[PDB]
Amino acid sequence: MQAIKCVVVGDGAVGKTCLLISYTTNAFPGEYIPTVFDNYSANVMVDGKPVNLGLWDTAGQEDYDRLRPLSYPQTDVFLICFSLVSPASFENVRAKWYPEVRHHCPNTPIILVGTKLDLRDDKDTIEKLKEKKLTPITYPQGLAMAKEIGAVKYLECSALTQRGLKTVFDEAIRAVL
Amino acid sequence: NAEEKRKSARRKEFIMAELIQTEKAYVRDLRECMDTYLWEMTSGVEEIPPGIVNKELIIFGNMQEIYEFHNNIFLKELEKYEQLPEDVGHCFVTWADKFQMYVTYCKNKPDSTQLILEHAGSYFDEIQQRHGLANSISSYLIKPVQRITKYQLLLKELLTCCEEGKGEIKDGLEVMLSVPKRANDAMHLSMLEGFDENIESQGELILQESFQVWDPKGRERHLFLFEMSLVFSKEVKRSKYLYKSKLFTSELGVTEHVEGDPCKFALWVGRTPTSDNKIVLKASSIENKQDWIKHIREVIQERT
Repeated sequence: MQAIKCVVVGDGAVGKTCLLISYTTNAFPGEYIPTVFDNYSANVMVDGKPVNLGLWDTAGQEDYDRLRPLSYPQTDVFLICFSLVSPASFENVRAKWYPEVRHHCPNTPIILVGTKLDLRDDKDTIEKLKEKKLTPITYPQGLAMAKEIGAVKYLECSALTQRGLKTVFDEAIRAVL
Repeated sequence: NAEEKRKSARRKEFIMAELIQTEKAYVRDLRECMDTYLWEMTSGVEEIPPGIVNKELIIFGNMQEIYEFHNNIFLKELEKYEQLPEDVGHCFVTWADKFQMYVTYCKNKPDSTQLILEHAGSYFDEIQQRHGLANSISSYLIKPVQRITKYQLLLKELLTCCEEGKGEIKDGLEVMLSVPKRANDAMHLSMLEGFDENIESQGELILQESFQVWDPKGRERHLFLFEMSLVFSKEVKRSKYLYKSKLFTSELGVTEHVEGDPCKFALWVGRTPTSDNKIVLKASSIENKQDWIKHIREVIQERT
């Protein structure tokens, strides 16, 4: 029963807490999105090889460059999460998170996740981004950045509809194996 | 605006309920960590590894102090204002200094963690296997660090939902933003190497940041602003700071506007701000520059 540790790192607006709540509870939070997600651990059966997967959420530690890397030692896999309706997080992926993660953990595998897939086709988000001369991040841009930072796999998920959310953690587990 | 009132009240009740029901879980996890891993080290029967004997204070820090603060005082106060979520920030003002213990805890985190991976071996893993616990030792140890950074988010959520009593929530939010800032400042200061003086002799740290400094080309100099000094230190390879120079704040003077770039500001010493002896520093943003200017001017005013 191998134990695997997965730490999620990203900006505040990426939505990592909801990303984990919707996966663990198998249901979108709904009216209230939780602010606190305690460390998770459960048995997951992947490819006939049961493992014990543990999930670490780093919410609230964005503006603290010394408190944040306290969770990095002894991490089996990282999830670098950005938002598809915010290019600022896409730039901070190569500006802030990847250098720190690769500095503290030179050999830990990384999965590049793009969240909020459901808002990409919205006609309100598109207009609001056009007001600021911004466009949503397409799939090829995410794939190119994943190849840039040497991430194992680029994936897109949606906490609202749970599309691709179950594949992210399965691929993260399979990366370690 | 019936919908506005409904949404505000419902979200406020949800936030207060989460604030109480996560504090309870935090206290429970602290008690379990104290009664499972620490107990074996102190009053156990197994063979402790030679390198971690009599060193439970290093490994667990002052977690017992944090537990006795939360288990005996803080939670009883948070439960009092369950029906008055607008005043919960007051609970963070009376015990403002009581959170200074957290500043200590983080400072011991690099010391403890390495020890577990240097001399503990498979001791705590075997303890977890025997006790059948889901969490490892590090999962329990990291919890105060996470918890100190969760109060600010809940206070921010409550800030946008309250119509009256915004001042109390704002004060609590300021306190619970100051505490992690001090925790990060202390961890940065703990790597200051070569300081040929007393740390406590300079007062308390106020700010720290990395700048580009033109010595009277741009060279990186991490600055530490104490109540009585400003320390310019180089950063060299790990992340350790080499003490390079210091400036007494009483003799210091500030030039806010420097032509050629909006992110540059000058510092000078002596009665007369003579040219060619001006320390030019380039901030990373306008907000950082303004905050540094304000704090340095406050320090100078305090010293006079």
